[PDB]
Amino acid sequence: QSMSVKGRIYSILKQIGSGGSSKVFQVLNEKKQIYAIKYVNLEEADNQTLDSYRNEIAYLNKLQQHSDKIIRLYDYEITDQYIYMVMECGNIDLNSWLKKKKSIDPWERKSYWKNMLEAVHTIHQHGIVHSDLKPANFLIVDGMLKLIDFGIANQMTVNYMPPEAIKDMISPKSDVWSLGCILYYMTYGKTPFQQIINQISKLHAIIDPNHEIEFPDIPEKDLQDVLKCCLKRDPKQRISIPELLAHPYVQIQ
Ligand SMILES: CN(C)C(=O)c1ccc(Nc2cc3c(cn2)cc(-c2cnco2)n3C(=O)OC(C)(C)C)c(Cl)c1
Repeated sequence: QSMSVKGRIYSILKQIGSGGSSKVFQVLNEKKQIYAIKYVNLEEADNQTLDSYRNEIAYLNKLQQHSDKIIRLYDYEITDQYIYMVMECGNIDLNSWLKKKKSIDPWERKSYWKNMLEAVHTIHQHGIVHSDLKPANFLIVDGMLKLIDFGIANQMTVNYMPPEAIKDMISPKSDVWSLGCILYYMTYGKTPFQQIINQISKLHAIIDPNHEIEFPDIPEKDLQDVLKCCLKRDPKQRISIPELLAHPYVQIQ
């Protein structure tokens, strides 16, 4: 099986994953270099959906020059029938990696955490709030974490959902909470509310101040401060990304 993107021929090795409308493959160019190709069928796509797809591609393209913590998009082919996106190949998504890895190295965690802040910080600088941050969004590329999507594409788990989202029934700070849950998972092996199976009661716990989130004593006092600061229910009281970037946990070994 083979495909053509802007004149260049790509041999398919395997399908990495498949969404609703789209499919991602592990491919090879004529010089036997590896890439990931996102193929999106546009036959059933409506105007709003087409525009949201065009918008994420635009941002992914502009944000290339601003941060290397954003997945590389080398080429793309857009017609009325499909989209082909030529990207760099990552080893594994952070979610699938965390499911396999029971115990995480404190150095790896610090490194991945700084990467996530850099990627999320970049999208904020451009006025984008992902609003749906998850481990899955992040890709391990040569021991570096890279942000895969910006949330704009999505809508074509609730364990990472901020309280202000459920209470409103969203700002840079909504992403802070979600990142804080990713780090809480990377620290305690569980998300702050994983323990609640009933999805109704879970949402109640996320918005309830009487529900005190546990922060068991860990040898990294700075990491525990990061977690307490990120998981503040009041967005006004919650720490910011530029602040998190100067925190001793990020900046000191
Ligand atoms: C069990 N899983 C799936 C793995 O072990 C595994 C995960 C990721 C991989 N690499 C990869 C995935 C990629 C990209 C580059 N490289 C680019 C994207 C992408 C899609 N929209 C924007 O960007 N993308 C993506 O959506 O991937 C999934 C579907 C896994 C999130 C590989 Cl080879 C294996």
